[PDB]
Amino acid sequence: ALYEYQPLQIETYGPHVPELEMLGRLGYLNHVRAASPQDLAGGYTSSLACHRALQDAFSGLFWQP
Amino acid sequence: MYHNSSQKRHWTFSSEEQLARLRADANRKFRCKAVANGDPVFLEPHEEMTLCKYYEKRLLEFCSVFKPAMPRSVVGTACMYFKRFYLNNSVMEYHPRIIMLTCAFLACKVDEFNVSSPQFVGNLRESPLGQEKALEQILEYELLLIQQLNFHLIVHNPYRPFEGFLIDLKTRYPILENPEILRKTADDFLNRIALTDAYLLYTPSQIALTAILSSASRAGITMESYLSESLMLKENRTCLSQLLDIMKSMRNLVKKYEPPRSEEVAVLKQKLERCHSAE
Amino acid sequence: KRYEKLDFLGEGQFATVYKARIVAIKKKDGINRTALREIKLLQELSHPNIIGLLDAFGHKSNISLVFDFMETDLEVIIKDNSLVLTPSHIKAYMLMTLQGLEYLHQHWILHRDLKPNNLLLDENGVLKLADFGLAKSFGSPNRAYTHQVVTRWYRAPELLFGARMYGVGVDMWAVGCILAELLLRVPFLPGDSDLDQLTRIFETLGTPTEEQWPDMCSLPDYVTFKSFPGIPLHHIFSAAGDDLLDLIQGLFLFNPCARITATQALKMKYFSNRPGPTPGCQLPRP
Ligand SMILES: CC(C)c1cnn2c(NCc3ccccc3)cc(N[C@H]3CCCNC3)nc12
Repeated sequence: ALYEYQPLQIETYGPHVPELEMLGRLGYLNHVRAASPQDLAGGYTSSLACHRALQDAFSGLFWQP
Repeated sequence: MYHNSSQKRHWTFSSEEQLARLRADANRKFRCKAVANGDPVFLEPHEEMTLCKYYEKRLLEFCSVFKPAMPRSVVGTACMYFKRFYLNNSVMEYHPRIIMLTCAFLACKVDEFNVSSPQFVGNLRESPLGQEKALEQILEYELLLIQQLNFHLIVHNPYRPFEGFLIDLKTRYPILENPEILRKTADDFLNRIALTDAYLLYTPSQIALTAILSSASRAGITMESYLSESLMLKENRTCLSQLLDIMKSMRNLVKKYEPPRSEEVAVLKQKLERCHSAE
Repeated sequence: KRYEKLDFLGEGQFATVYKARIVAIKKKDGINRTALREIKLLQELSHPNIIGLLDAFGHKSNISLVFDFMETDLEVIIKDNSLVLTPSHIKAYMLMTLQGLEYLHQHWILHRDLKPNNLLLDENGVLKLADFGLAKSFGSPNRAYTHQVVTRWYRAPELLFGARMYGVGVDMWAVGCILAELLLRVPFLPGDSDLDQLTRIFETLGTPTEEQWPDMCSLPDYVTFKSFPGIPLHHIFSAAGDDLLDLIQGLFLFNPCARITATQALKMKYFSNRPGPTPGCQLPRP
């Protein structure tokens, strides 16, 4: 009787969204405004905004009513 | 998230025919209620549609000059509220001039755009007694509007998907140099798309992508490779065909849209006023 | 209406709650903004560890929200001196809390009011996050936040220093405070004011430095504090194993960015270690 992590399975009906940590490596973060030192101090990073924008762009792009 | 949102499950419809059926059913039940309560006074569904388009323009005008500036998401949510309300309700029962203000009020609350009621009603171009009366009507209709929306308040607008698509084009599509050139024109097309029933017929991502691709086609830039390669629609060719015909249908909807005419709006407004005198 | 009033469950800041047929009904500005926030957020969310909004109705300017009926909450469990909280029970509570929080965070929503009384439990032992009257969406730069969120005993230092932009770190720090409460059976940092809360945090965990919290001084209400060393974690939670201490440290990292997310916390070896989390039907009830 143990626990094993399994990621959440939610169909976005759209293209694959790159992982949050990889956005810097893949060059996405060059097209969003960087988080200010106050934002970083509070824990807000530009990667959050970029990831949410990408997810909303790709959400349900292929889905049919 | 849109992909598990109430908008996708309950407020995206199969075709314009289903929308017309819902609106005609609204007209029919209003007629039945009116005749059972106790004729050229009634308007046909097409007249109701003309009035609804005119008052959606009026709601956009109200939200554009609203101080303090409403975030564009609030305006989109309010316009979506108006469309959804008049899918299943007749302008003859609930006046669009007040329902649109209730839509703006509820959208301001829902989208966490903190404005006090005195400020909201001071935005209205009315006398102070007129402003207070309008506030009373808005308070009367707030719960009615929420009930008619089936308590589905979060509205997914196409603008954040538009920004995400712009980020993706800037990153993974070097062939398109400076995707920001596509912004304003796509924005324009987006607005035109907002006038039709597409917001009830397609996903916000599809709407944003259609606007971007129409902007690209207007400039001669072709990015079929974006969908083919960058979006990796290679294993599922039918998915690419489905996407392309969805955009084609959006463009057709924008093509066939005709704005309401001022004289026709005036006569239909007079008819609506007579309808609201009684019943 | 289709519900019949059964009991009186309590009185709140913005509404009173009754039992009904089993459901719980929560009854010039217009409709109350807290009720609208709850409605709009819980309509778009569907997860076993998030409170379910079954219905919503009202009359004129008053509004009632119908949720599922919750047996108890974590505050009663913690305060019940007759309940032995085994490591497995603690792991189960943290696991359900973190799964609900993970689902909430993927949908870009912060609870911002995490505390043991907001973690409700049903008769089946399913922990659900409730009281979304302070919950808000995050991940958009043009979204003004309030730093005076979260109860003080569970408020994160970035909030206590006045962060108006934050992420999942607020919920994670509240989760760490809840874990400490479950381990010690008393509030971890029961400050009497904002300054006292910060002082207690720094006396117990050590005053953070520029290395631990790179942009500490950039926060609007940054109070320059004395450099206390802080009690070692194994001294505070004497019965906490190394994996649990690692989880606590990750949850209590002063840097919100380095502070572990719900997914990262779920991936920690503590949850996959022996013993496993107790099933819901075996969780202690008051
Ligand atoms: C989701 C909400 C509506 C809900 C669901 N169940 N439930 C219960 N059930 C019983 C109980 C008793 C003690 C501790 C936990 C639960 C009580 C209650 N009381 C409110 C009163 C106002 C201040 N906050 C708490 N709210 C609820």
